[PDB]
Amino acid sequence: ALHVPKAPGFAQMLKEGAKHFSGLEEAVYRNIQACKELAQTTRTAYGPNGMNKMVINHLEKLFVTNDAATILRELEVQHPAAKMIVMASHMQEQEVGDGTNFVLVFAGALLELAEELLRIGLSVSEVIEGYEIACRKAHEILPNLVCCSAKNLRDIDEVSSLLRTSIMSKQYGNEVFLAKLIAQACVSIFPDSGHFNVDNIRVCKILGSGISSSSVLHGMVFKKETEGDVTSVKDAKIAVYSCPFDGMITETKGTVLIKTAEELMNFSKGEENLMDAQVKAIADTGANVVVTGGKVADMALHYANKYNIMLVRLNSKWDLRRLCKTVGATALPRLTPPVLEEMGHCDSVYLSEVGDTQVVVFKHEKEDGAISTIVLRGSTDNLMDDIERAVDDGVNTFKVLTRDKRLVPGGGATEIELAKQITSYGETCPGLEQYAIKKFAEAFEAIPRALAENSGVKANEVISKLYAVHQEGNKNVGLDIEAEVPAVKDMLEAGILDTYLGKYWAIKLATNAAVTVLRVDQIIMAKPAG
Amino acid sequence: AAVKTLNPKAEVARAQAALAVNISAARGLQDVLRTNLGPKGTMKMLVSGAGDIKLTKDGNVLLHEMQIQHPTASLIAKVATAQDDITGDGTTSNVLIIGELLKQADLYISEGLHPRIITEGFEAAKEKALQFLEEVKVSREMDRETLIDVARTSLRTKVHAELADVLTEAVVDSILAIKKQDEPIDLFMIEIMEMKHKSETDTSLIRGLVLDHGARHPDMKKRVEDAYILTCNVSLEYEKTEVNSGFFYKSAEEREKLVKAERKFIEDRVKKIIELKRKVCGDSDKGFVVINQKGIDPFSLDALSKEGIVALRRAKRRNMERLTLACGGVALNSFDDLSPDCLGHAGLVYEYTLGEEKFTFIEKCNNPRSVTLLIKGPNKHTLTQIKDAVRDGLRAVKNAIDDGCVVPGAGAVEVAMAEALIKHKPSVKGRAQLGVQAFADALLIIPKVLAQNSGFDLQETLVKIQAEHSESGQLVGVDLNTGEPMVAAEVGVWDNYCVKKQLLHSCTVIATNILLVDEIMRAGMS
Amino acid sequence: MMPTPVILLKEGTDSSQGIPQLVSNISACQVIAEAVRTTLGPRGMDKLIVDGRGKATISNDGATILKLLDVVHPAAKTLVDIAKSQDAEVGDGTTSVTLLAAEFLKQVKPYVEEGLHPQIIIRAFRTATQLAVNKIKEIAVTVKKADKVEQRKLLEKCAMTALSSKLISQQKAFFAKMVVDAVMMLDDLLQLKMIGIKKVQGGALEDSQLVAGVAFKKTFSYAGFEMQPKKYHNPKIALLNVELELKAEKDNAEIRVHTVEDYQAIVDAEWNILYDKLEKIHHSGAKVVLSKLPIGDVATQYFADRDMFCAGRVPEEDLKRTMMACGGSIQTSVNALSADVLGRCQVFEETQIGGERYNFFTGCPKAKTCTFILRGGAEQFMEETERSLHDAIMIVRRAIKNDSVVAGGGAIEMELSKYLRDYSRTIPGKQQLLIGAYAKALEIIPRQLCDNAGFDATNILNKLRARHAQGGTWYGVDINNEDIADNFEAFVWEPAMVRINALTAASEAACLIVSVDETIKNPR
Ligand SMILES: Nc1ncnc2c1ncn2[C@@H]1O[C@H](COP(=O)(O)OP(=O)(O)O)[C@@H](O)[C@H]1O
Ligand SMILES: Nc1ncnc2c1ncn2[C@@H]1O[C@H](COP(=O)(O)OP(=O)(O)O)[C@@H](O)[C@H]1O
Ligand SMILES: Nc1ncnc2c1ncn2[C@@H]1O[C@H](COP(=O)(O)OP(=O)(O)O)[C@@H](O)[C@H]1O
Ligand SMILES: [Mg+2]
Ligand SMILES: [Mg+2]
Ligand SMILES: [Mg+2]
Repeated sequence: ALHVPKAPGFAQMLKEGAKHFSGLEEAVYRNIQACKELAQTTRTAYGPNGMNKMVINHLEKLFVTNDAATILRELEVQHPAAKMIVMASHMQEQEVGDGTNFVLVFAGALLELAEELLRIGLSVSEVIEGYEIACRKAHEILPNLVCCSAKNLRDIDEVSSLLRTSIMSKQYGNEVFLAKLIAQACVSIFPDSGHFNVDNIRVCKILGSGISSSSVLHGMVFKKETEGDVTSVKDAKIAVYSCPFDGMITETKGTVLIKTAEELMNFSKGEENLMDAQVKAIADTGANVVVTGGKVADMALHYANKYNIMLVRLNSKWDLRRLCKTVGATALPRLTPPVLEEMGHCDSVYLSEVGDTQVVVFKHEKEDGAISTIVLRGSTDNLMDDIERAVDDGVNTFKVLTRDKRLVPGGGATEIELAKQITSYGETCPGLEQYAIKKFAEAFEAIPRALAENSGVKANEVISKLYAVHQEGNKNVGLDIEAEVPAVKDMLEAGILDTYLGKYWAIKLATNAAVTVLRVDQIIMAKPAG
Repeated sequence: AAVKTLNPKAEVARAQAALAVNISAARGLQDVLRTNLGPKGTMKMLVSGAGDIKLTKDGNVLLHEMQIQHPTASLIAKVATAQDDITGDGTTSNVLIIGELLKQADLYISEGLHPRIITEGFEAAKEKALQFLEEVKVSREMDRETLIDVARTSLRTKVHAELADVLTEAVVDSILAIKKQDEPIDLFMIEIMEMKHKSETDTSLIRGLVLDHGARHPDMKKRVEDAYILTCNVSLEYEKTEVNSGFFYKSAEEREKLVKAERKFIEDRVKKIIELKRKVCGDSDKGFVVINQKGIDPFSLDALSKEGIVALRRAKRRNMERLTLACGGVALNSFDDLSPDCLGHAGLVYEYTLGEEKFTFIEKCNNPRSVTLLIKGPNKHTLTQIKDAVRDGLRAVKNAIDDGCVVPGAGAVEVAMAEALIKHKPSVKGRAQLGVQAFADALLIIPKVLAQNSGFDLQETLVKIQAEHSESGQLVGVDLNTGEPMVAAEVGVWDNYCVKKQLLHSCTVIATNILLVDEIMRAGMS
Repeated sequence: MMPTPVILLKEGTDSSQGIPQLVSNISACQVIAEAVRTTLGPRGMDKLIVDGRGKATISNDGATILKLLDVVHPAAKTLVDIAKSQDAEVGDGTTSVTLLAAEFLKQVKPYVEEGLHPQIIIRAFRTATQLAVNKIKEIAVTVKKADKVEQRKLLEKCAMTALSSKLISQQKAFFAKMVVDAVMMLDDLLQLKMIGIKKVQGGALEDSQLVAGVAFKKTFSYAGFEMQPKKYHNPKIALLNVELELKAEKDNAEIRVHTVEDYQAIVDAEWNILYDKLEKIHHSGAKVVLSKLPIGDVATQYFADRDMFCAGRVPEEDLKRTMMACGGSIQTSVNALSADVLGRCQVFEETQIGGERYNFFTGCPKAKTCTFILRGGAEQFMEETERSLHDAIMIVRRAIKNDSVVAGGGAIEMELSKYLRDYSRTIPGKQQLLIGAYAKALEIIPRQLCDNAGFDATNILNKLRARHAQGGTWYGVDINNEDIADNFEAFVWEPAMVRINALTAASEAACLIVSVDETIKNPR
C-alpha cells in the first residue's frame, strides 16, 4: 500500500501527457486565478500615470510600451482561460482600437468577484445570469451617461482636444503636440463623405532628433533613393507602372533567332531605338516622374536621364497602391504612355535627407488629399514605435468618432456612475441575481481604483470621494491625477472624455469573456507539443 | 488538485475516483477468492520469490501470499488477519462479503444515492441481522458427534476428503483430551509436530508428546518402557562465573586439581539427579528420562548415561508446560530440594530417527492434559497445508465448545438473514431501505459462490433455495453434489456462531468505512 | 510564488518588477557609460574591441564602440540606440549623449530608491530639457554677417574642435582645412556619397591629401593596358555603362545558319558590332574611357592602338563622382556620344600611391565632388582617420546649414547648470530637487574632461561654477594649462545643434528608462 492507482475509466484511458480538470476547484477556480494573474500583469500600465513595460519576446525583440494589447501579443500566454481573455482584448483592439486594458481589468475583476460569489454559494449559472442582466443594464445606462459630442470633425482645435485624452494614457508628458499632429493628419485625409480609412494615415519613423521635430506631411515618404540623375521636380506629372521599366517580353520562352549577319548587326540598335521611343512617348505625355513597381533596365534609365525624368522604384505593391491613391494615378501594366486621367499629380516630388536617412517625398501643397503621412522623429527606435502606437490609438479614436460622435467622461467618472446605478438596480432586483448584479457593479470600481493606484494615491479615499460626489449628483466628476493627495474634479470641464462606442464594446467584450470563462467546467488539455 | 499544489509528487483519488479505486480492488480480491469457497473449491499453488511452494485453499494464506500492492487490499487483508487471529476461520467469507457489500452499494451510489445513506442502511441491516443470528443459533450440548461434524465441516473445505476424515477424528480427540470442564481451552497445550516420511493419511494423535530432538549420547537407550520423567530448567553444562575470575596455579598438579574442581558445581546437580534416579528405580525395571530446557555438556551426558538415564537438552519453554501437563510432574529451575513427587510418568518413551533428525515419543501417560498432532506427509508443502488445516479445525472445535451454540452452514443462515432483512426493510425510514437491500443481497453471496463452485446456475439455485426457505421456514442451504436445497442442521453442516457474528460485525464496519472514504492520498514524500 | 497546474506564461519567463528592477536598469546604464567614459575630450583614449572572427576595431567614436559592444540589457540598449541617433542626426557628441543620459539616471537614482514617482521624475526631466534647449538657442552665438572669410574661419574652428579628440589631433588644422574645402565644394544637397574617402595603406597623415576632382584604384586591366598611355593634358572623358568585349549578343539569342558563308558572315558580324561600338567611342573625341561594365582585352588593345585610356568594372560610386566632377553623363548606349555627354578635366593621370595604382582626374573647375586619400600605417589607423573625418564633415555640414556656435570644454554645460540651478531655486520644492539633480548631472562633461586629462575635477569645477556665477558664459576646461579659460576666445567652438540634440536624446532616454517599471523576458 504505497501507491494510489488511477481510477478505472477516463483516468486510465487518458493519454500520457494529457491533463483533465473538472469541477469548481480544479477548473473554474484555477481559470479565475489565471485570469487574475493576467490582469495583475497588465494593471500597472493603466492610465496616464501607467508605467511602461519592456517585454522581450522569444525572438529577442524589445517592446517598450504600456499598450495592453501589445503587451499581451508579445507575452507567451499559455493558460487557455487567459488566452480567451487575450482573445477578447484583441477583438476590442480590432473593433475600436482603444480600451484593451479596460477589457483586461474589467474581465479580471468580474472573474475575481465571480469566484467570491461561488465561494459564498452561488452557482455558475446564477452568476452568469446576473452578469448578463447587469451588462444589459450597463448598456442601457451608458447612453444616458453620454455627456458631450464632437459636433465637428473638420476642425483642428476641436479634434485635437478630442484626441488628447486617448493619446494621454500613452505619452502623458507630451500629448498636446501629438494631438495636434494626429488631428492635422486625420482632418487632412477626412473626405467630404463620412467614411474615414485608418490605412490612409501613414507613419514614417526616422532616426535622429526628437518627438518635437515630428511633423505631418500631406503626401507620402519612402525611404528610397532615385534610380536616375534627376532628384527634384516642382510640377510632378507622375506616371505609375506596375510593370518593370524595361522592354516587355513574352510570358512564353522567347528566343532571338538570328539567321543573317544583318539581323545580328541590327538587333541591339533596334532594341535601343524601341526603348528610346517608349520613354520618349512617356516624356512627351508631359510626365516628369515615373514610378515603377518592378525593376529598371539600364537602357531605360539612360533614356529617362536623357529626357529628364525622375525614376522611382517602389518594391512593395501596397506602397505602389498607396502612392497611386496619394497622387491620383492608375497603375498601368504596360509601358504605354498614360492618358490624361491615368496620370497623377503632386505639387512637388524631391529627394531629401531626413537625418542619416535618404527619402523620396511626394508632397502636396493643398491641405487635403487621400493619404497623409506622419514623420516621427525620435532618439530611439523603441520610443518611435511607442509613439506610433499612440498615433494608432489617436487615429482609431478619430474613426470611432466618425462612427459615433458621443462621448462619456473619463478618469473613472462613467465607471463610478455605472457602478452606482447598477448597484441601485440590484438593490431593487430580488432573487439570488442581486448578488451578481452588485458584484458586476463593484467591478467597475476596479477602473478608478487602478487609475488611483497608478496615480500614487489611496484608491479607497479616491473611491469614497467619487461615490460621495456622484451621490450628491455630479456625473461628470472623476479623479485628478494632477494632485499629490486624493482629489477629484469635473472630467467634462477638464476635457477628459472617452468614446461611447469604446466603452460600449469594452464592457460587452469583457462581460462575454468573463461569462465564457465561467461557462467552462471541464478542461482536457492535450500533451503540449514540444 | 489541492494537495498537488503543495506536494507536486503527490498521488490523489477524489470522490468518485476514490470510490472506483476501492470498489475495483475489493471486487478483484473477491474475484480471486471466489474459488476458495467450499469443499468444491480449487487449490492454488503459490511460489515464493525463493521458489518455495505452497498449496492452499485458505483465504488468509492466499491473501498474504498473493502479490498485491493496493491500499484497499491491505485494509481487507488486515481485517481478514484479525478474523483469523481471533476465530481461525472466516477469512474467505469475510473478503467475499466485503466485496459484495461494496458492489451492491456501488449499484445504488452510481445512481446518485449518497454513501452516507447507504451506510445508515447497512447499520440498520447489521443490527437486524445480529438479532436474527442470535435467534437462529442452535444451542446444543457439545458431544463428540457434534464436534466431529463441525471439524469435518471445516477440514473437508480445507483438505482432501480422506485426509479430512482422518484429521477430523485427530482434532476432535485432541480437543476432547486437553479440555477441562468450564475452563478456557489453551490451544498451546496441543503441540503440532510434522514428520516428512510417510503418507498424509498417517497423521495421528499421540496421547503424549513428541519432541523434535533426542539423546546426544550414543550409549543412551533408544527405548524406555516405564519411565520417570524429570522436567528441568537447570543448566547441566559448564557455567563461568558472572564476575570475571580466572584460575591461577604454579604447577601442573595444581592445574589438574583446578580442572577437577571447576566442574564440582555441575557434578553436584548430576549427583542429585543420579541419587533421585537410584532412589526411585532401585533396579533396571523402570526407566528415567531427564528433559532439560537448558544445555548438558558431554561430561554430564556421560555421567547420566553411566547410570542409565536418557537426557534431552535444550527443550522448549512451552515443552516445559506441555510435559508437566502430559506426564504430570513438576518443572524445576533448581535442584535445591527435589523429591520423587517432582517426577512424571510415561508408560513408554522411545526415539525415532528420520534421516539426520531424531524425535522422542513420550506416550502411554495416565490422563494427559496435553497432546501432540503428528503431521505426517511426503512433502513440505503437504505438511504446511495440513498444518493450516489443523489450525482451522482446532479453532473451529474450540469455538464450538466455547459458544455452546452452533449455526447451520451451506449459506442457510445467509439465505435466512436475507429473507429477514427484506421483510424488515419497510420498517426502515427513508432511502436506507436501499442500504438494507444491498446488505441482504451481499449476505446472499455465500450460497451464490457455493453454487458457482459446485458448477450450478447461481440465480436458479438461489431462487430454489429462497423459495424452499420461504415456503417451509426451515434453515436450508446448498447441496454441493446435486444443486438442490438441503437442511444443513439435518445433514450436519455446521458453522461457528462466533465466526458468523465476527463476519457481520467486521464486514459491515470495514465496508462502511470504505464507502465513506472520499479521498485517497499519498503525500508523505519529502 | 506558488505552483499552479497550468502556468499563465511559458516556463522560463523571467519578470523583474519594481524599484529593484529600476535601480538595476540605472546600474546597467552606468556600466554602458563607463564603457565609453575614457574616450571623452582631447585627452580621450581609444578602445580596442575584437569580434569572434578575431578582427580588431580601434576607435574613439562612442557610437562605434557601443555598436561593437554586444549589449543585450533591454534598458542599456537604449543608450546604444541614442548614441546611434546622435551619430545619425549630427555626427558628433556620441560619447557626450551617453554620458549625459547615464548621469541623469545616476543623479535620480537616490530618489528612485526613496520611492519618488517616476512620472514626477520624467516631468521634471522634460521641463529642465525644454529650458536648457531654449537657453542654448537663446545664448548661441550666430554672427549675422554672412561673410565668406568669417564663415570659413567658423567652419575651420568647428572642425578643429570636432577633431581635437582623435588620433589626428596633431594634424587637425591640416585636416580641418581639407574638410572645409570639401564641404564648401559640395553642392546644395551636401551629399556624403559625393565625398570620396580612399584608404591607401602606407604614408603619413601629412602625406594624406584631398583631390579637387575624383580618384579611384586601378581595376583589373587586361593585356595592352600597359601599352596605353598614362597621362593626358586636356582629355575628354567617355563615361559609360557598356560592356565592351566579344560576347553573346544576347543570352536568349541563338544563331542558325546552314552555309559556311553565313557562318563567316556571322563571325565577322560579331566582330563588326564590337568594332563599331569602339569606333563610335573613338570618334567621340574621348581620350579616356570608363565603363561600369567590363572592357575586354580586344577593346583594351584597340584603345591602346588608338592611344586612348580604358578602365572597366569601375565602381558605381566612383563613376558618379567622376560624372559630378568632369561634367558629363553616364551612357548605356554609345550611339549618341556628344560633347554634352562627354566629360572633361584639365589633367588625367595614373600614379603610384603606396603600392597601389590610382587614376587621378584633376583640374575639374566645375567639380561638385572631392575625394580624400588617406595614408597611414594600418587598416585600423586609416579607419579611425576616416571616422574622425566623418565626424568633422558632418559637423561642417550642420554648421554650413546653421552657423550658430556655442563654446565647448564644458562651458555650455556649466552655463546651463547655473541657469537650471537658478530656475530650480524658484519652484515649490519637489521639482526643485529633481531640476537641481539635472543641473548637477550636466556637470559630468567638464568633470569627465578633467578626469581623462588628469586634473582635480573638483577644484576645476569649483573654479568654473564660481566664474560662471560672476558673469561669464564661455568659460570651460583648459586642457593644456590644467586650468579654465574662455573657450569661445580659445576657439573651442561647437555647433549649437550638437548640444541641443545631445540634451534632447539623453533626456528622452532617461525618461524612457525611468518610465519602465517591469521587464519580462520570454524564453527563446
Ligand atoms: N488626464 C486624465 N485624468 C484622469 N484620467 C485619465 C486622463 N487621461 C486618461 N484617463 C483615463 O485613462 C483611461 C485610459 O487608459 P488606457 O491605458 O488608455 O486604457 P485603454 O487603452 O484600455 O483604454 C481612460 O479610462 C481615461 O478615463
Ligand atoms: N459440505 C458442505 N456443503 C455445503 N456447504 C459447505 C460444506 N462445507 C462447508 N460449507 C460452507 O462453506 C462456507 C465456507 O467454508 P470455508 O472456505 O471452509 O470457510 P471460509 O470461506 O470462511 O474460509 C461455510 O460457511 C460453510 O457453510
Ligand atoms: N581643445 C579643446 N579644449 C577643451 N575642450 C575640448 C576641446 N576640444 C573638444 N573639447 C570638448 O570635448 C568634449 C567631447 O569631445 P569629443 O570626444 O570629440 O566628443 P564626442 O566623443 O562626444 O564626439 C566636447 O564637449 C568639447 O567641449
Ligand atoms: Mg487608451
Ligand atoms: Mg473454513
Ligand atoms: Mg566629439
